[PDB]
Amino acid sequence: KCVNFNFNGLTGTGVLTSSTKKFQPFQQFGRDVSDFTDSVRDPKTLEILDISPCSYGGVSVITPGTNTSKAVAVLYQDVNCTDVPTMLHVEQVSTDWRVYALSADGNMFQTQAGCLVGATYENSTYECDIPIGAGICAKFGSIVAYTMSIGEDQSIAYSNNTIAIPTNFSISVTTEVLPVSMTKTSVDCNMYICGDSTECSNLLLQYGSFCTQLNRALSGIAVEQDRNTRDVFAQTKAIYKTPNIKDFGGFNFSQILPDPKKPSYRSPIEDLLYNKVTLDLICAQKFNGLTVLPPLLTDDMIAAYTAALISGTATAGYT
Amino acid sequence: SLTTTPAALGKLQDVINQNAVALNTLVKQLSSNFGAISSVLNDILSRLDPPEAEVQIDRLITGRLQSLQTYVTQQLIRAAEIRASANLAATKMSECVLGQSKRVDFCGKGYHLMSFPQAAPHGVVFLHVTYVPSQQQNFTTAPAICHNGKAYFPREGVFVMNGTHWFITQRNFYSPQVITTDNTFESGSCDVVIGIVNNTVYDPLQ
Amino acid sequence: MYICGDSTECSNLLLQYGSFCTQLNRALSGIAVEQDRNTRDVFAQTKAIYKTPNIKDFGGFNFSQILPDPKKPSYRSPIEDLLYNKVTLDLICAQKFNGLTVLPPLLTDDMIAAYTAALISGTATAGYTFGAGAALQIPFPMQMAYRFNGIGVTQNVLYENQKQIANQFNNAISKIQDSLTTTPAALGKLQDVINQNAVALNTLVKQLSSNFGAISSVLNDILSRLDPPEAEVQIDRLITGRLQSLQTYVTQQLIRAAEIRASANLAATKMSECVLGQSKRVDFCGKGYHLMSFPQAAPHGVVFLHVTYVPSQQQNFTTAPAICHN
Amino acid sequence: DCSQDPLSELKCTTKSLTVEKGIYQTSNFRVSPSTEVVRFPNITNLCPFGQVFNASKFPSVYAWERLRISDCVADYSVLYNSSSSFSTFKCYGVSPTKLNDLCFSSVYADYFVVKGDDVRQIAPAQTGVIADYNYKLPDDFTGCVLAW
Ligand SMILES: *[C@@H]1O[C@H](CO)[C@@H](O[C@@H]2O[C@H](CO)[C@@H](O)[C@H](O)[C@H]2NC(C)=O)[C@H](O)[C@H]1NC(C)=O
Ligand SMILES: *[C@@H]1O[C@H](CO)[C@@H](O[C@@H]2O[C@H](CO)[C@@H](O)[C@H](O)[C@H]2NC(C)=O)[C@H](O)[C@H]1NC(C)=O
Ligand SMILES: *[C@@H]1O[C@H](CO)[C@@H](O[C@@H]2O[C@H](CO)[C@@H](O)[C@H](O)[C@H]2NC(C)=O)[C@H](O)[C@H]1NC(C)=O
Ligand SMILES: *[C@@H]1O[C@H](CO)[C@@H](O[C@@H]2O[C@H](CO)[C@@H](O)[C@H](O)[C@H]2NC(C)=O)[C@H](O)[C@H]1NC(C)=O
Ligand SMILES: *[C@@H]1O[C@H](CO)[C@@H](O[C@@H]2O[C@H](CO)[C@@H](O)[C@H](O)[C@H]2NC(C)=O)[C@H](O)[C@H]1NC(C)=O
Ligand SMILES: *[C@@H]1O[C@H](CO)[C@@H](O[C@@H]2O[C@H](CO)[C@@H](O)[C@H](O)[C@H]2NC(C)=O)[C@H](O)[C@H]1NC(C)=O
Ligand SMILES: *[C@@H]1O[C@H](CO)[C@@H](O)[C@H](O)[C@H]1NC(C)=O
Ligand SMILES: *[C@@H]1O[C@H](CO)[C@@H](O)[C@H](O)[C@H]1NC(C)=O
Ligand SMILES: *[C@@H]1O[C@H](CO)[C@@H](O)[C@H](O)[C@H]1NC(C)=O
Ligand SMILES: *[C@@H]1O[C@H](CO)[C@@H](O)[C@H](O)[C@H]1NC(C)=O
Ligand SMILES: *[C@@H]1O[C@H](CO)[C@@H](O)[C@H](O)[C@H]1NC(C)=O
Ligand SMILES: *[C@@H]1O[C@H](CO)[C@@H](O)[C@H](O)[C@H]1NC(C)=O
Ligand SMILES: *[C@@H]1O[C@H](CO)[C@@H](O)[C@H](O)[C@H]1NC(C)=O
Ligand SMILES: *[C@@H]1O[C@H](CO)[C@@H](O)[C@H](O)[C@H]1NC(C)=O
Repeated sequence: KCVNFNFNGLTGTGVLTSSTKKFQPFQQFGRDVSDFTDSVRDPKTLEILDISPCSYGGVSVITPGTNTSKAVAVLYQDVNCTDVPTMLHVEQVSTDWRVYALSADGNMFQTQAGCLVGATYENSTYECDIPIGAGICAKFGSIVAYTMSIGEDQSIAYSNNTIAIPTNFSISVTTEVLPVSMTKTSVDCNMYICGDSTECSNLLLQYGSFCTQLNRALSGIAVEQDRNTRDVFAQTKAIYKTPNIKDFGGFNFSQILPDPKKPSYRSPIEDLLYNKVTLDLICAQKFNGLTVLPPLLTDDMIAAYTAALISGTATAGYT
Repeated sequence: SLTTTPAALGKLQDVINQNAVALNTLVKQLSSNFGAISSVLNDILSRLDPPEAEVQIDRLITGRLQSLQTYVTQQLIRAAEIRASANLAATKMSECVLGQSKRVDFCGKGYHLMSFPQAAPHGVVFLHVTYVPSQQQNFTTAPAICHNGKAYFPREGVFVMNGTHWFITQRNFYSPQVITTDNTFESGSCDVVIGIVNNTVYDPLQ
Repeated sequence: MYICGDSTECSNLLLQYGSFCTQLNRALSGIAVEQDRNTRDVFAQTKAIYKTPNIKDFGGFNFSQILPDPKKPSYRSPIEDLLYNKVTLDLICAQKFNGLTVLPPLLTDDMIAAYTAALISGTATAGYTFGAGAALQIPFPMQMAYRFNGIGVTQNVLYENQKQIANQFNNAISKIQDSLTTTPAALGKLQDVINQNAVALNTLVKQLSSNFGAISSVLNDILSRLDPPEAEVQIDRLITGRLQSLQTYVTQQLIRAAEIRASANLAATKMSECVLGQSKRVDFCGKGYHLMSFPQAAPHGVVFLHVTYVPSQQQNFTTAPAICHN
Repeated sequence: DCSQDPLSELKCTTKSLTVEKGIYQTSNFRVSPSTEVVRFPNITNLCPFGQVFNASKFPSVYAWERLRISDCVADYSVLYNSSSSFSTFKCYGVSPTKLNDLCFSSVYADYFVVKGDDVRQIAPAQTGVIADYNYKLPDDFTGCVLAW
């Protein structure tokens, strides 16, 4: 049972069991490499006991989201489903927990990761949603566990006297997204640590350049972020005027080039991108010495670069 | 696709959210006592004289300094990850947009033709235009054709039979040509080529 | 569990350090997720899974050592089994008792093997495998002819010497198992990853035996002997040192994670350019002129077999920049 | 209530009454002890404090005596009735409030007579006639000093 204990003044909390270890004639307790006591000699009965942490190995709770249901499943890591009622402490403390710790028909499923309780098993394959273990995932549609699929099955028969050749084709366009830069921050290392305390300030000066080093590291990052942007967009120095013609032999560029007759300096697609990733604490940050610095290049300048790159491609080679 | 798929730009949203959290987390670490009687320096100074106040203050200074140090360290690690991404984006600008790539799955999923960049907050979006084959048919093939005891091989493409006659076509698009002495080259002694078949190679001078 | 263990007095004091404890958990969680992405981004190149053929002879070319044998208990190829048995290489109880555990990967070894088998099977039987929206069936000897043209060698060379080329291929593959069997260092890179992680965890556990300036490394002994006015001083020393030790562990895992992600990205690139296509880049997919590559599964990584064309027996001839006819 | 069900243990762990879709590792708010197991050696005799504290004669400081204490119960509450009040009772090794909860592997009692002004010298890191020439304690002293 999980319990508090005291042996000759040696206290702690844990589970006391029978040991198979041996002690020296005058040894009262044993400890492992972490100086954790795992064995004690009982002062009245000359018998060595074993001491275990009340809970150990890790437990995970699986949820579909509290805005969907209040159903959960519990994964007991690296245990069998026959030992759950023992690793738990069902008869000692658990109340509503008893329904998860105790087995029942269709209540427990044994996996490699551990024992999963509260979820059923589909006996089918699907794309992974919530990963649980190795090869096992689950979905809401209670909770359903299943083996994840790695793709559909295909079979190409081998032959040595035939060949397949396409008689038709299509043009497709795909989208790839890459991060280029971070938000540039700056910290006032005195305002953050001491604030208005002048006594603290005098004591903070006793830590040498530690404070200065922090400022230097952040400054270096801030500079790099402007280099990151420049090294991606500023590929050609020449800036090409966006043409009034968006029809280049039947090819329509009006969605990737900016429209000079509109209030906007960005293309239709770009405007859509901007409105999708846009997504007082600010006062608290400022008062405690935390601020944010603007980028060297404005959004209109970045747009100018992309417009030039496209305009100079639709009209010329060796760009 | 973008309008109906909010997750399409999730990579850029993650950058924004990670930075916002780091700053808010840092501010909230000023409410910690770190073992001191108070999180507030003025309350310590108000109640205690230096012989005791310094102990309480040192606890706050050490913990606040460690919290700032952990913030800066994680920004340096993140900065390295972003720089690596920026370098990749720059490479793609040069090889996908300002030229045509021969690298598989570098500028799209099919055969690369051209790309166009688009601006975005904290990053760049590339539109990759690719050629994709479809509607494949199977033909009987052969490694070579034997004309007059001499083996003939295609300069490019493959030999295929349409069910009645043999032609030379390209692999990426079916467009059968007549087999002539101009579309093939003569090399080998016929009996040394496995799977060789007999046919007529047309001589344009006749 | 790591910092305080069963000490409830410590727990109350650990709550005075704000989210510091939570931040450590968050950093490790982020790494754990990335590691599953690293694997997926390398092996899951094609969604379609191709059935492994019963025929391992593709025009004289023997694939039986790189494809799994469906008639055997094993789902891995001969070479893969060898790789697995070379990098395989209670402290565990001590780790668990002190709050340190290890989580399994999302993909099992059989699933990784399934991916590599599909990649090879779909290459031996078809082209345009990088797109695979319209996989194109082709005879293997003809695929080789194409690959030869790609290195500036007229395809008639392959057909006339098909028997010798197939024999050289088959012998070169057989030598792979002998090379690996007799060279334990061949997979040293994967062994290093395993050992570095094992050491970091054992080192962390052993830092709980440190006093850090306190009268004792054990919280229960401090609490047993001292009242709060003095006990708190001794406890604070232990909490600070244990927290610093956890912080140094997490920081070094983040640095190492960055290095592995970079390697995973390179492996994914090679899968696309060396295996699912033919490379024109010098010393990227082998040492000679690249023809084709095949992936093999391994613990914590991937092994590539690169097939290259190597020239030999050179002779010197008199040359000229041009000829004048009339 | 963090101890009621697996969802409360998750809500408490994440410090949020709203939890997003996914799998989370949780803290142990589930199992807690309700009793205590206390085990001490078979000792029925009280320590002979009267032998030293109520002695008919003490030694001089230059020639102090040592007595070993063993196989007894260190009950210090008996000194409330059977002993003169202590003007000094300073423990360096342990807190004086913990003495009744501890077991010791060895106990020694050193006793002598000094004048009032010299009582302050019976401690670690002291100077003076007694500290230097008569009776000295180590810097790493574990024990208690009593005087009346
Ligand atoms: C300490 O005292 C207890 C009594 O409370 C002893 O208990 C005895 O245990 C033995 C078994 O070894 C029994 O046969 C006796 O009948 C028990 N005695 C009584 C009065 O019940 C215990 O053995 C003693 N331990 C030591 C080391 O002396
Ligand atoms: C390739 O296939 C596409 C169909 O996917 C063909 O496009 C169609 O062509 C007909 C004219 O015969 C039009 O009436 C249809 O509206 C077109 N469909 C689409 C979606 O545009 C295309 O012409 C074929 N190309 C070749 C060379 O055969
Ligand atoms: C290029 O594409 C745009 C749409 O993106 C075309 O503009 C549309 O034209 C139709 C027909 O006149 C109108 O009904 C739509 O309202 C227009 N949409 C917008 C946003 O203006 C444009 O005509 C195309 N250009 C060419 C040369 O084909
Ligand atoms: C296979 O190729 C032959 C030769 O080109 C095709 O036969 C010709 O078909 C056209 C009609 O499209 C006739 O006008 C010619 O006179 C035919 N020539 C001969 C020699 O027959 C044949 O139709 C092709 N079959 C297929 C399925 O492509
Ligand atoms: C394609 O493979 C077939 C067998 O599937 C080959 O035909 C066999 O060739 C061998 C060797 O000459 C003969 O012993 C068999 O009797 C043939 N079988 C049949 C059904 O014909 C065929 O020659 C191969 N073709 C190419 C181009 O490699
Ligand atoms: C492909 O290579 C394997 C060896 O890796 C060949 O299998 C061997 O064949 C010889 C001759 O019958 C036997 O003595 C060996 O014991 C076999 N080894 C194993 C492991 O089975 C196989 O025959 C080759 N296949 C082809 C078509 O050449
Ligand atoms: C959660 O459910 C409430 C209804 O109780 C709804 O108004 C809200 O928009 C939902 N939020 C999310 C993220 O689904
Ligand atoms: C679970 O039971 C199996 C026997 O079926 C045993 O081999 C394995 O070690 C057990 N695992 C645990 C964590 O007890
Ligand atoms: C799935 O169902 C089959 C019976 O069709 C059974 O043999 C198999 O063990 C089940 N899978 C699991 C994980 O129990
Ligand atoms: C082409 O494939 C079909 C099956 O879809 C098969 O019936 C036909 O015989 C094949 N053509 C040749 C020349 O083998
Ligand atoms: C045609 O080729 C076959 C081999 O496929 C050969 O046996 C036959 O003799 C050849 N016919 C002539 C006229 O050369
Ligand atoms: C080729 O090299 C040899 C030396 O190995 C030399 O003697 C010979 O003259 C060279 N051939 C020519 C054409 O120079
Ligand atoms: C203890 O000492 C007092 C004198 O202070 C004396 O009167 C008393 O008798 C002594 N107790 C015993 C048991 O001798
Ligand atoms: C209190 O002290 C007297 C001696 O003056 C003694 O006889 C008596 O027993 C003591 N009381 C208790 C409870 O021991």
